[PDB]
Formats: sequence, C-alpha cells, structure tokens
Amino acid sequence: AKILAIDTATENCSVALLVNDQVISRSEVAPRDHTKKVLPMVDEVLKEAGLTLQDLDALAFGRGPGSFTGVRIGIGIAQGLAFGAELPMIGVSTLAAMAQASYRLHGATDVAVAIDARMSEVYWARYSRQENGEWIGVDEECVIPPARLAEEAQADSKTWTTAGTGWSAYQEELAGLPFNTADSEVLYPDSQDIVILAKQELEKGNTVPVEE
Amino acid sequence: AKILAIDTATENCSVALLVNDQVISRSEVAPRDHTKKVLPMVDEVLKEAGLTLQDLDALAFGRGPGSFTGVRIGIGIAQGLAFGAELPMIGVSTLAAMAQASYRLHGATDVAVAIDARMSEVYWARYSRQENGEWIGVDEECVIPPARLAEEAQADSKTWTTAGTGWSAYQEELAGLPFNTADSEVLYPDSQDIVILAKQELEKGNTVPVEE
Repeated sequence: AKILAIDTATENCSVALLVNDQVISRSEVAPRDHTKKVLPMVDEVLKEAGLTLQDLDALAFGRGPGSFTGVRIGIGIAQGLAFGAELPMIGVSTLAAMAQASYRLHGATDVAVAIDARMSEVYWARYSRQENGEWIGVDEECVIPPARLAEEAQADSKTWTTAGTGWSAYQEELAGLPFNTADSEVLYPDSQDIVILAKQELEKGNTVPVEE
Repeated sequence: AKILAIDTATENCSVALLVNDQVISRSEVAPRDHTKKVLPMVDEVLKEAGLTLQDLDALAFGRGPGSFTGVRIGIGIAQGLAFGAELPMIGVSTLAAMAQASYRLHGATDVAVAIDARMSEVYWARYSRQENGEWIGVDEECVIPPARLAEEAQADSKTWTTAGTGWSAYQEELAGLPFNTADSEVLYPDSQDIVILAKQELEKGNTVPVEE
C-alpha cells in the first residue's frame, strides 16, 4: 500500500506518503509560486522512508477544482514523476479531500465543502461518510454563485460541518438555507487525507493509466 | 549527447530528442490545454529511439518568457521526469530558442525576437550568432511596451530577421526604428532548436541540479 500524493490546488502546497498505515505529511501554505517547493518535499518525504518512485505502487493527485494555474502545475508534476516510475495514477477530488480532513480532526460524517471559486462563484459539493468509510455524494460537484445555491435545494435537516474558503468569503449568501452547520478550522485540502482517499481507489481497482 | 527537451511556452507544444546528431522532433500547434499532448509525445519520441528517461544525460526546457500558465506546466513536467531518472536539467530561453529556428530555416545570424506579451507589451531580445555557434546577446531579455522600445536604443545598422508574434501584433509600433528587417515564417519556439542550444550548455558545464 505504497502511495505518494501531490496537491497544488489552493493556497496550500502539500505532499504526503503512505507507507503501510504511516502517513508522513509535508505541507506549506504557499505563495505566488509552487514548483520550487513541490519537488524538495517529495524528496523529503521519500528519504524519510527509504522508498523510491519505483517503490510506490500508485501516484495520487488533487484533480481540482481549485486554482486553474495551480491545479494544472501539480497534475503536471504528478505526470512527470509517474511516467518515470511507470506508475498508475489516482485523481482525487479537492472537495471530498477536505471532507476527509474534517473527519481527521473533528470526526464529522456530514461535510459541506465550499471552495472560493473566483469571480463571485463557489466550488461546492456535500459528502456523507457511509459505513465502509466511503463518502456518498449528497450533492454533485458544482460551480455556483452562492446566491443561487441558497434558493436551489431545500434538501435536508442535518448538521453539516462546513469546510473550504467559500464559507468565509460569502457568509451573507451561504447564510441562507436551513441546513445545520458547524465551524471547521479547515481551509484547504491536504495530501495527508488525499492519500487515504487514494488508498481505497486502489482497493476498488479504480486507477487510470498515466496519461489520464 | 542524449538530451530530451520539452516546451510549452506559446501556442506551440513541442518535444524533441537528440540522440547523437539526430533530432527526432515532435510538434503540435496546441489549444486551451497542454498536459494531454506532452507526455504521449515524450513517449513517441523515445520508442522511436529505444531510449528511456535514465538513458538521457540531460533534460532541457523552455524557461520562458511565454504564457504564464503554459510555461509553468512544461517546467512542471520537465521536473517530474527529471526527478525520476535523477537527471540534471537545462533551462533555455524561448527568445534565443527562436533565434536558432531562424538559423535552421533561413541561416540568419542577426535575429530580433519579439514575442507578444499580453496587455500591450512585448517580450523582446536580440541575439547575434558568434563564430563558435553561440549567440552574443545584442540586447538583454526584456518586457517592453513596443512604443517605448522604438524610442529607446537607436543601436545599429544591420539586417535583423524578425521572429515571434510581437511583429505581427504591433506593426505600427515596431515599424519605428531603422534596423533592417526581414520576414521569417517563424512564430514560436520549437524543441528542435531548444535541444541544440542545450547540447552546448552541457559542453560548458552549465546545468542546474533538478530543483532549479
């Protein structure tokens, strides 16, 4: 179960490595650039483990949504390094990714992810931890102006723990629909969790090739 | 002398491979995306040569200028692939790159590269082929509004073959200074030429590590 993940999707540049239920995580809440940090971290991660790229049996990545430039860049490195160790690959949703963090720290089964898209819109989904440890998609991945989100889907009555930067960027507007809600201390996805999501795609045989 | 170059700087996505004075080139005048074409080409290149990444003794890349997203993306793959074959690397100027093409087709020793920056400015340099085959930098790499370029530097009296997309996007304005000039059929850099530039950085011992 040897997986190495990269994420470059939001403000947080992160790289982590699962080697048999032992996730050594690296993170950096990043700037205008990304390249300059992503390799050295992958190097750090691996030396602190004695693995090589061809040791790993999968290479995982934030597939987005998230920043256009950024989310491309990391996929670009994630291909680069896969190609050379002949690795299969695993794309992983930034949204569901943040749902896992919300379990990891808060033990929440009910997660509402809202990522601040640019120009007045929001990347949104909701997920729901099912018995297996998986996440039933309670709402499809969308991009919506939060206003419209509020008047669509009356949906349920449940305590959704809110994650990602949509929340703090459009309160006025996400303030408008009875779902129960809870603050989260979570802003961005992290490769910590991304791995643990990827670790179950393997066990479902759900990996692409290398040129996805 | 085994070098593989990637370029993703302008509208032209290109990958080529020098294996002993034999450059098998791949090119594609590309769209809104880049990832999807860059790997397969690097794969194509290598099968039609029986080399692997760890066969090569350097991996080169367009360092830019050029499109922000683009130029990051290629650099991102060119690190990814370097890292896994433990390769040294070689960044290469898109401008001087296009100077080489202008030799390759037209045999020009006097090149004026102007790339259409966005928002009313231009990426510009001038190079001059010295006896060795190197290129004296007749003007430092810049980013100027073409207007200002015209009234700066009276400079010389010589026949500069113009390349890159500045020329056709600001004629009125680049039309204003006596240098002699000649049309070129050249618009973007190509990994064809990038390699032959890289092949000489090696011979000067001028390669960075892998996390440049």
